[PDB]
Amino acid sequence: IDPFTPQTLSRGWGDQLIWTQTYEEALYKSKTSNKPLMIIHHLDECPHSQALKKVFAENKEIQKLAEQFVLLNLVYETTDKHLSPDGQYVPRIMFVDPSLTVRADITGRYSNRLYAYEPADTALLLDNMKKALKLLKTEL
Amino acid sequence: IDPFTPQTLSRGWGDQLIWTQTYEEALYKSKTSNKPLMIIHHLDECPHSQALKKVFAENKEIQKLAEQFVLLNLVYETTDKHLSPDGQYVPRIMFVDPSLTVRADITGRYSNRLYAYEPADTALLLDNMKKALKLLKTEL
Repeated sequence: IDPFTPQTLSRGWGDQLIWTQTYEEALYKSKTSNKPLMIIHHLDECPHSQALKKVFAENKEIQKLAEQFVLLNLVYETTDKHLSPDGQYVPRIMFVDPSLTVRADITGRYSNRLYAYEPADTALLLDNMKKALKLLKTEL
Repeated sequence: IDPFTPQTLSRGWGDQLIWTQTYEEALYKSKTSNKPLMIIHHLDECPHSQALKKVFAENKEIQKLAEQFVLLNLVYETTDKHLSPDGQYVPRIMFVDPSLTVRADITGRYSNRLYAYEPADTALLLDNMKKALKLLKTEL
């Protein structure tokens, strides 16, 4: 019944983390865990990214989630217009329901905020992620 | 034809590495690259492993391969007597062909040395690994 050894054997799944590449791979690594998949599709050609990357270093919350989840880096035409409708821009913090389904339509409280990726919007960014990895239904 | 940017973008695959678990997963991650699979099955209950673990820290060669390949940690009955015949002991540095086949029968020059895992046998250990990740045939 009850567990044992109050100390996580493996210490930390993403104890180190890695530079993942290609969507599928990202999907599989998560698939093996049968858990929600988080993948921040980003690039650097657009100073825009450099914006989030700023507070990103201080927003320990972001990391905590970026390190314990999946990561993707794609700066070349590949995301077929079938994988994401308006997801044509850069800031594309996408998520995938347990079934490995890219539920990009996953919003939060103020769906009107997660549109203007402000240098300090980490609030919604974090809530969303924190919300994406949180189920709400199972039997109902 | 020729490549580009003399600086590997990813700057490293297992740049950070991770504490993998369960055979399958090991095969999974390896298969994603369709390359030879290296998995050092070990435990710590037996002071034996502690031996290799000694020079292991200095034998940069071992690491170099342990970091750029697969890793497995199993200290509980699981390796069915079908996965490895005499592989019942501890020092079980197993390998898997690109087809994800656990070719445990992979020996080296002195097949009589890799039997007595000496505190300094790293010589064969390294040669073997270095040899396991090296093909010899394709068309013939």
